[PDB]
Amino acid sequence: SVPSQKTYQGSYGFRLGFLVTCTYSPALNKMFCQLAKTCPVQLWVDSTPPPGTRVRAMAIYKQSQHMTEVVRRCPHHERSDGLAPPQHLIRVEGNLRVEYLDDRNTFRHSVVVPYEPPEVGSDCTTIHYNYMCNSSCMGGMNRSPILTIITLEDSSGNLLGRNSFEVRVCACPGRDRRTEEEN
Ligand SMILES: [Zn+2]
Repeated sequence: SVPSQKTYQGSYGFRLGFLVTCTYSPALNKMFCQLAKTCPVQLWVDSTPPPGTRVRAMAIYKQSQHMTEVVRRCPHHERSDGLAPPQHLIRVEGNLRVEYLDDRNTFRHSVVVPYEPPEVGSDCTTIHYNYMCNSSCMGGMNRSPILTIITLEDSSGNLLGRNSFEVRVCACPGRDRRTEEEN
């Protein structure tokens, strides 16, 4: 095998930040968002990564007992913006250089964009992700949670940094965040 979820700040001090259609809980390190809606994820670095640095997002199941299962869209939702393959859970909006990738070995999907430094007047780089299936399509009986793993990689695909966060795609993110935080 499964992709590692191990936090790895690496040489460049790679960290994530987060800002309802999308709400994040630091307490739970969990994003709550609606299907297909904008999910802004911030990339923070302490120094600039090398030229050709790329940013990959992939979903895995959080529970060890389900980690070998590939996270994909349910049969209903699978059966597109013109760019994303229909099976891919995670899309990127507002980027002209998106790559949708299927691992030849593990069959796992991922979505990659070039690393861009922050825009003038900003301190971080923001990527807008969209999740294209609900957690209720995704986790059968006991509602199986997923993680998004964000990796900073060099141009050859070598690991430069890694962070992750749990995600719940749901109709009412504010309500679910509240409930899970109370629990
Ligand atoms: Zn679905």
